[PDB]
Amino acid sequence: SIPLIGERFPEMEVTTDHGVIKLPDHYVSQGKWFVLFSHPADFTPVCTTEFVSFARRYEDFQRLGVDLIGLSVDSVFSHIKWKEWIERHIGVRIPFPIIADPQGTVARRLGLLATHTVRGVFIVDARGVIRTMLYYPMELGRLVDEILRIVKALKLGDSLKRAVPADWPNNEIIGEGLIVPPPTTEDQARARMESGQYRSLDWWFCWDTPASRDDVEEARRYLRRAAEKPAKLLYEEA
Amino acid sequence: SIPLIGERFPEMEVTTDHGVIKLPDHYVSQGKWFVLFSHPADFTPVCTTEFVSFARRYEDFQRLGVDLIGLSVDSVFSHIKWKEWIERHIGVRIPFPIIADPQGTVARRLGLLATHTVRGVFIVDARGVIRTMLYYPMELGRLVDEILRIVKALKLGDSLKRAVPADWPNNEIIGEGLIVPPPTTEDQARARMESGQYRSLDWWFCWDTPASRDDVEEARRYLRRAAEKPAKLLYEEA
Amino acid sequence: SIPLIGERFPEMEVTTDHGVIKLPDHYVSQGKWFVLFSHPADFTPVCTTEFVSFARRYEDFQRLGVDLIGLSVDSVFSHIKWKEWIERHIGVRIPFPIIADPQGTVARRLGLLATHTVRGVFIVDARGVIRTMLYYPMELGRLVDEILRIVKALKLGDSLKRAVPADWPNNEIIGEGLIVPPPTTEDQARARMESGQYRSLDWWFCWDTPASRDDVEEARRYLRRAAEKPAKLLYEEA
Amino acid sequence: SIPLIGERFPEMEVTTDHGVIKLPDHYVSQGKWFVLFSHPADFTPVCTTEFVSFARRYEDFQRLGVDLIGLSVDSVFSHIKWKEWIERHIGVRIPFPIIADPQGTVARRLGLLSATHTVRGVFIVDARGVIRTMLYYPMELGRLVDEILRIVKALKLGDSLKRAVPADWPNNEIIGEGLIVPPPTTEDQARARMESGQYRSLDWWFCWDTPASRDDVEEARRYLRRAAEKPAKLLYEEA
Amino acid sequence: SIPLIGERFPEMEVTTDHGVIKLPDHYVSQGKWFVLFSHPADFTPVCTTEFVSFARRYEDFQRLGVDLIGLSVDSVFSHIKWKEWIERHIGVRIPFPIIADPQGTVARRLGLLATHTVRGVFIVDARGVIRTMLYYPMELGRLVDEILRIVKALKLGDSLKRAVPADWPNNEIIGEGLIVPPPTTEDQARARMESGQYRSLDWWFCWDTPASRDDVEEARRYLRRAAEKPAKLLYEEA
Amino acid sequence: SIPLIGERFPEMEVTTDHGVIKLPDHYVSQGKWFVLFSHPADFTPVCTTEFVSFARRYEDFQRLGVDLIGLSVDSVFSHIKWKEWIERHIGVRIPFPIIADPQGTVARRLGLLATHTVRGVFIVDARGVIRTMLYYPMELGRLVDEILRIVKALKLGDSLKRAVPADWPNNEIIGEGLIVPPPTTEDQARARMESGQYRSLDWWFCWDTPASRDDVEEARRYLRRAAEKPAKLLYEEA
Amino acid sequence: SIPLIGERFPEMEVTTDHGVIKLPDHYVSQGKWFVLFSHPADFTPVCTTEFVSFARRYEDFQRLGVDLIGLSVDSVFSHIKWKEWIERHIGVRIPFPIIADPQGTVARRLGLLATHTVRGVFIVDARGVIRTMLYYPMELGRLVDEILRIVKALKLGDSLKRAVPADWPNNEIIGEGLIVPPPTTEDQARARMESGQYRSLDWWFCWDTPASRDDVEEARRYLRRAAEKPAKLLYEEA
Amino acid sequence: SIPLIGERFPEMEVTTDHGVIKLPDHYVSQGKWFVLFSHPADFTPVCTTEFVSFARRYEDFQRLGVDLIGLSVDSVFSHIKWKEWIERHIGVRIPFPIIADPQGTVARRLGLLATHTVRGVFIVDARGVIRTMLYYPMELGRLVDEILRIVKALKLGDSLKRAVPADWPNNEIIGEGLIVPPPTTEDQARARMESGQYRSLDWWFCWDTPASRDDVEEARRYLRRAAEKPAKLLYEEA
Repeated sequence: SIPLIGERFPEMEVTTDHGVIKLPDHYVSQGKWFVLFSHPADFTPVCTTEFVSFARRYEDFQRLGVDLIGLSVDSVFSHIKWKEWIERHIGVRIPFPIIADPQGTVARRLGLLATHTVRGVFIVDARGVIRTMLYYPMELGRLVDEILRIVKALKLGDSLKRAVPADWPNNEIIGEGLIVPPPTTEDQARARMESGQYRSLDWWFCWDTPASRDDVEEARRYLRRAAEKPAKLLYEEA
Repeated sequence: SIPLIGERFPEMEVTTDHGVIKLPDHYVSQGKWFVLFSHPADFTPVCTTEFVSFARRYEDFQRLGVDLIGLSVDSVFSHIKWKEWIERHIGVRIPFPIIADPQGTVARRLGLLATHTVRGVFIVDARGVIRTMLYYPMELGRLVDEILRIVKALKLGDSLKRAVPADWPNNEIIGEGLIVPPPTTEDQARARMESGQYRSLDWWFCWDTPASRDDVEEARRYLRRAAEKPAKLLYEEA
Repeated sequence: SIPLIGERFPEMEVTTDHGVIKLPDHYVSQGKWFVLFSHPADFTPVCTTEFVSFARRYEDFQRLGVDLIGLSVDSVFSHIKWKEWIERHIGVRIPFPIIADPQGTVARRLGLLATHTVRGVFIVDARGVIRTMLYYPMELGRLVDEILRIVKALKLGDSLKRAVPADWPNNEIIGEGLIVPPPTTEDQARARMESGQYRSLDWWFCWDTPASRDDVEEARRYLRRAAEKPAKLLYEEA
Repeated sequence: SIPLIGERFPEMEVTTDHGVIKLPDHYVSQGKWFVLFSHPADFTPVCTTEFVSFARRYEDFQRLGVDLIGLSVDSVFSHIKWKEWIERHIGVRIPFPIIADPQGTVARRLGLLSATHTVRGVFIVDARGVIRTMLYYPMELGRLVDEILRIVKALKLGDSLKRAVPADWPNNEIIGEGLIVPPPTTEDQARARMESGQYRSLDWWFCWDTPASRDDVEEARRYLRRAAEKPAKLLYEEA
Repeated sequence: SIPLIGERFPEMEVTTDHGVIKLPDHYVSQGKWFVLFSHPADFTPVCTTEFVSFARRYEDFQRLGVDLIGLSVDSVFSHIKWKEWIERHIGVRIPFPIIADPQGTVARRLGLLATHTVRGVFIVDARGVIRTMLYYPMELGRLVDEILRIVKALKLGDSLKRAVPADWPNNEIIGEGLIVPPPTTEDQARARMESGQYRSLDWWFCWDTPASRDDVEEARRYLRRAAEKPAKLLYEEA
Repeated sequence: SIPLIGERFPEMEVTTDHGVIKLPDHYVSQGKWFVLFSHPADFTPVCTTEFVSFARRYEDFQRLGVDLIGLSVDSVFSHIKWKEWIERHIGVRIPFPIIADPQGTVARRLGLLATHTVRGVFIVDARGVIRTMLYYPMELGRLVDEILRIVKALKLGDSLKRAVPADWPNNEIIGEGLIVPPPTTEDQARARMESGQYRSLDWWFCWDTPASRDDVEEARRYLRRAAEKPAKLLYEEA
Repeated sequence: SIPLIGERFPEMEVTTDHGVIKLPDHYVSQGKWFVLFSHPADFTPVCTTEFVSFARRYEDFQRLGVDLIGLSVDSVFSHIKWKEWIERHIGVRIPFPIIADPQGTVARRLGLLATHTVRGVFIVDARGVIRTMLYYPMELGRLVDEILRIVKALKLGDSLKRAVPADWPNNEIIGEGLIVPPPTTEDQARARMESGQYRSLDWWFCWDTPASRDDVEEARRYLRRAAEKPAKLLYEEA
Repeated sequence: SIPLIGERFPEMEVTTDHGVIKLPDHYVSQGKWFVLFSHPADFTPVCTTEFVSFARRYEDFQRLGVDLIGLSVDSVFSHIKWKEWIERHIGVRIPFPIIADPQGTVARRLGLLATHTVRGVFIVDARGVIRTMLYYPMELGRLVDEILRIVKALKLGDSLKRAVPADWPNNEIIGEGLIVPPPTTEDQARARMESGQYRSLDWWFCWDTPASRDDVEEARRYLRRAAEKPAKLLYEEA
């Protein structure tokens, strides 16, 4: 009963440790994308490593106009305590709201519901539309640099009217090139081939390179960060 | 209407360009994991770049015990023609089966169905259990290296009885450390804290470094490959 | 959809911070009464005062053959952290289990369930039968001594085969007297009056004083404790 | 299928031995609370004891602005004879109504109900007609009526002062007769509280002060003291 | 939804002030008829008169082998108090059981149910068969000697194999005569009319006078008693 | 599904040997009561004896403002032949209508219905409300003088605002006394005991003698007449 | 809702003024045809004229092995009175039974059922099969000699294996001839035509004259009787 | 579900071999009665003899104002060759329409429907009301002079306001007489008796002879034709 890609985020009122809000309206109203991310329970190690990782990438998400909101199946009092614990033992403050979903209404509405099954990432755009969902299970932490690549790429897609190849900006076939959406009629395929404006492998596989140098590099940065062993662990001085 | 993570893969007979087969059974009987990935239709570019990316990493999936299987809503005859085109135009041979799903029976059965919504990666273990799902939209290519990180961390987790923190093996808090599953009783938590046998931040956040440097370095190789600019694009050398 | 007094405690399996148990079986197969008490959420102040008051009366229940089990709509990880907080800050160990009931499954099943409606005390005897149920609002703490007085009285009425007057052992009409359950036939009602064996107000109001001086003193002890201001508040030396 | 705490008391027109009345309306209209209490049947000894016990605390109930209303599964004519019997044989006048529920309609509506033994249940309902507490003692166990007085005093104080009330109040082990500030539910609300410096505190979510007048506190403590004390002079002797 | 004449009296257990009994069984087992008579409520004046009326005629009923049983919407306790008061203030002991029907289950079952509508007399024969029902409203007391007349005429009918004319034993046409059930065939009718064993007005209207002078004087006694103003009223000698 | 005492008599059209009529309206229109009395079939002996009994008392009914109406399961043609036979052979003329109910539609609407079951007297007041029902089985003739007593008694309690005791006007407790309906409040009962206006046994048992001596003696003549052995049987007279 | 030609007569127990019988078995047992004819009510003049016409044709019906049975919506008692009347006033005894169908159960079951629609004649053969049905309205009496012609012609048909032309034995084309039932196949038609064994208008229209001269004149005799002005009206001789 | 007597003929549009007409409107519009007669199939001999007898009487029906209409389960094209064969081989033109009812749509609507069951005669009056229905089986030809007797009697009953005795105009009781519809109240019964305006056997059996001598002989003429052996058969003039 999980929403589909391309569907508006189910209309709902939710309670967070920052107050009551309506989703997706609260983000739509501010012209924001949001990433809603779900966890089975407070005071859990894997999820704690994700909150901290999202927290460290907070400016990267604001820079793209993206808000973060968590969801956990525990009361608003535990959420506050858990957050306090993180800032106190880890030294990292968690600035995003957490939905307090005891009773599991929000999870059930979202099709995530056990509780072990309450995982799940919704990437939602500024029009309220679910654009991507990832469901890593509770024993596997998210790779948060990929979420950042995803919204950065969806945003370049929307703005440049382009589809994005596997492993962009390091596609093995066309590199950092972006794909021109394919023709759907024969006159359109013909006009595109006579047009001679795009690099081509077939009438259904034209591309160009319209992303700017910074955008491409912003997107390699995310992946370099995923790829490098950190200098300095936080357990060292915590 | 998707299968939830944690559930068996739905029992089904399917027709592929390699022959007729039962899922999950055909991979279970081989003690093999499989990554099942879907596509809206043949002779589409974002999908082609994905097949090609999967095909290039194919020995990396063999090494891990993972068989690859495609799904497109188009006939066996299209699938074979689509493949030959890839071999002929890009010089990469696609070695894995694709399910011929015209009519969308398999897709509807998996909750994916439109056709634009026909996307999705099921990562399924050798007992035929769904361990992770990823839904990227048709306009965004998959990051195939993160599929590799995912199965490798998950097989790692299984054989070590450990959870895996965000961004592993480059987690900001514990690096390449792996998480001991949190105690669920008071006695069990007492005893953990008396044992002094793990590095600890609280009774619910213990860890250690039980993975071999082969394991850690193989998982970082994938993220690294993901982050590197290719030397020699396939469209040039095609 | 709550149980009625006089019915079996619903058959169910439940997770507590001491582990999985079957209710009412786990207590029944021991010859123990148990009191199950419910709470909206962890780290809430009224409920904490209740845990403490229960904890302070622990031996009193043991001596009456009564076990205490709590219920809160939060995860076992929260339970255990809330517990440690109490012992650390108030300096009382909470010796009893608390049902981890996120999703509110147990509460729904007992008709308690929004979330604040999760309050309520069940007093279940050693045959599994709900004997008494109290429903205090979350903004009002229970009178724990009244709970002791209920089981003492019930155990007495049960063993001696008598009903127990309002305010017993201090009833304004008959004091520490216990009522003979009234006759339901006219034969019986005449036999009882010609027998001249009870003090009497009418064939339907007959009583005697069958309880020992030790049982009566025990029950006044509960009520005196409820009545007196404690010398030494726990908040100071904390 | 009981009503739930926090739910409005079910609209119903009932017949009592003082006449026909609409609930919660009759009481709400006067800005009064009521305590509704329930009974399997007339001329039963356990119920007669609670009736008398309520009668004796009847002025304590009026000082708190609370009306008392009984329910029993018998006709009005029995309710009246029962009352006359109590007044005659025990020498205590029963001044509150008792709803006549022959046939069980009201009892079924409140979900109390060859049962009837199950017709018990005390609904403490406030002046906005909202159910605030319910208690289910079995037929074989009289209610501690002083504890009902305690609950209404405590609940009226919590409301007027905007406080939660601790276990065993006014004799809580941790904070005695202090009253709890409703906990904060946001991050800023929680920091702000702990910045004000203005409550005694054990954590952001456990704060309290002592705003109940000393008459409030001592009034709630007599209830308990009375409950605990041996009566000088029983009523059956006197008769 | 009342059982009809000729139908078996509904099987059921009821609680009386004489104890629990089974109907119609308890009476059938003994070869006794019964007269169930119902009332809206205890300590009501019409019913009180009717009870006293039945009690005074209790021997008459015993001599016909008819037990009596009352039904009222009030408790066993109330019933017993109502009976003591009748005995104390009217000086008449009420010797038969009254069904305690709190909740009105029994009355609901016999179609009597509000509560005013709980009126109604069932005349039940030794075979468990409802033979006559009368419905006086609560403001009108029954005429109890017509019930004696009723069972006495039915017992004579049963046993003489006869139907009983209006007003018997004082019918205007045939007096104390009794009706032969009419033939239902042309052969039966011809044969009868040739038998000349009966007095006759037509083939469908034959009778004789087979009841004893005792049986006829007994029935007349009940009507005479109905018609006579009692010398001495019970309110007087009270 | 027989109507209840207290309900407005079911609205209907029926056909009788005097023509078509609307019930209850035809009688409400004239401020008249009516007595409807049912019978299995025409040319039956017990029923004939009852038609005749009603016919000799017809003036008594007129005198009370009560009309009479039969119902029998047979056609209008048989009704009329049956009435002619009665007047010709018994020499008594039947003045009142009989409903033709072939099909048994009217009996069915009234719950009477086989056909042996088609017995039943409804006494319906002038506002169309069913006041009393009797169901004598088809082998026992009614006592028509009791039907007269009942309507005289009901009319007197209506006009005087009183209830009528058992056996009135020969009640054993209070003779021709009539009952003041019991008070329903503690207040109303206190005021009434105070007032000194009624003779009294308890607050719920109050009475006076407000019926005129004429009305008393009129009600007693019905019963006297039922008790009298007739001079002159009609079978001989014929 | 009426059964149709060729169906077994509905199985049923019915009460007649001759006693209780089972249809059709009662006639099947005797190898007898029956004619059942219905009437809306007793003491009605058209049906009286029909009963008299049947009665007069009784010996004629019996010689064909036809029993007669009536049905009227009235009681057995009315039926017997009605018949008494016919023999007394007309001088004709009615020998066949008549079903007492008060309530109209039997007629509703036959689809006849107002009551004015309770008309209709069923001709039922000795196997219990409805062979013919006639629905004359209440105001139009049957031509009973046509019923005699139908069962006669039907019986010759069955036994001679032969269809009967319109107006038999006076058909305008073939007179007293009978039709050989048509061949239903090409072969069977050629064969019938090659054999020259039948008079013939076409292969579908073959006929012979196999009926006896007594059989033909018996059928003409019923029609001669239908045509003839009676000598002696029965009301004159009445 | 066949329609019953006195119901309006079902409203419907039918195709015949004279064109598309609406029933019963086509005939109501002319103020004509119609006789509708059904046949299982074309080219069948009993039906052909019935057509021929209808066409011979066609002017007899016209003088009564009766139209004829046939029904058969075959096509217009087959009906037309059937009529042609009848004219050609029998020397008789068939003048009336035959409804082409292939599929058996009209037969089903009318309750006739196997296929052999499609048989049946509806006599329908100038108001479109069904007055008589006749159901002869496939192997038994209708007696058409009896259909004339029926309409003539029926049209006479309507005009003279009289019921028609059995066998009219040769009824054994009252001969050519017609019956006055019976009185249905006791007043009309007596009024009729005392008025002396009718010959009479009892109040319900009153008759006169209003039929004109020409009506009577017309009706006997039909019956005389039905009884006369034809000299000259139509098969021998072929």
